[PDB]
Order: sequence, then structure tokens, then C-alpha cells
Amino acid sequence: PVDFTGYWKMLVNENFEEYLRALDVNVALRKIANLLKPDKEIVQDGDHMIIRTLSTFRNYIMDFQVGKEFEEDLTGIDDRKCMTTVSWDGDKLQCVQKGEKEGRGWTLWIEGDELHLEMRVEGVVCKQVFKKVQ
Ligand SMILES: CC1=C(/C=C/C(C)=C/C=C/C(C)=C\CO)C(C)(C)CCC1
Ligand code: NA
Repeated sequence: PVDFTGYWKMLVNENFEEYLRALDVNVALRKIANLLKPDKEIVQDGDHMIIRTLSTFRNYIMDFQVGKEFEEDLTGIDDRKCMTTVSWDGDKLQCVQKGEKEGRGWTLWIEGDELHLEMRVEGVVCKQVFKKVQ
């Protein structure tokens, strides 16, 4: 597949508020959150990946093996736990987060020199796009 490794700076963040509200994030935390511009710092070696979502407020760190279900601790976001699997779908990464909220997960892929992220929960869609600083 491809190598997602890089420091990717946020360019686009669409519908983040609705996504966070669907996760029952409280108004105060939602308020500070949509002023953040979280970046993605990714390091990958084959199926082993660390995805760090970095913001000035709080970070969220994912560390996993593609194909292997793990207990995902979403402290800092909605403080839930999911039974999560990230899978290859050709050159895209497809993540299913099993738990309280239905249809929760995301897709990550590269189009040209842009990193694209679609986050989903309960039919709510948030679009994020990032680029490395050339
Ligand atoms: C609300 C909220 C945040 C949400 C982060 C999210 C929703 C990250 C999603 C990452 C995905 C979907 C894939 C790569 O791991 C962070 C923790 C930045 C700051 C505190 C407020
Ligand atoms: Na930020």
C-alpha cells in the first residue's frame, strides 16, 4: 500500500461541530474545539501505525496494527471505549469503531499530495484535509 508518514497540517475542517455534538461533547469543550486546527503527525512501518492528532489544547494518539482489533480509549474526545479495527481497503484505511454510537468510524486516504479524512457517526460526516508544508 502507501506510506502515510508525515507531519500534515490542517487545511479543511467541515462539519466538526455536528460530529462532536453527535458524540455528546459538551458545549464548553465544543466551543474551544472548533477554534482548534488539529494536525496529523503520522509514523508508519508497514501495518504498524501511530497517528497523533495534535492541537494546542489536547492531543489524541492512536497506536495500532492494521487488521488487528483493539480496545480504543477515546479519553479527551468523548471519553468512551470502542472495539476498533482499522483495515486496508486498497490504499485507503477504513476504521470501524464498535460501541455506543452507531455507524462510528472513519476513512483515511491520500489523493495527490493531500491527506483526506472522513469521520462518521450516526450519519453525521466531518471532512478534514491536510497537506505537508513544502
Ligand atoms: C474534540 C476534541 C479533539 C478531537 C479529536 C478527534 C475527533 C480526533 C479524531 C482522529 C481520527 C478520526 C483518526 C486519526 O486518529 C481533540 C482531542 C483534538 C482536542 C480536544 C477536543
Ligand atoms: Na490547534
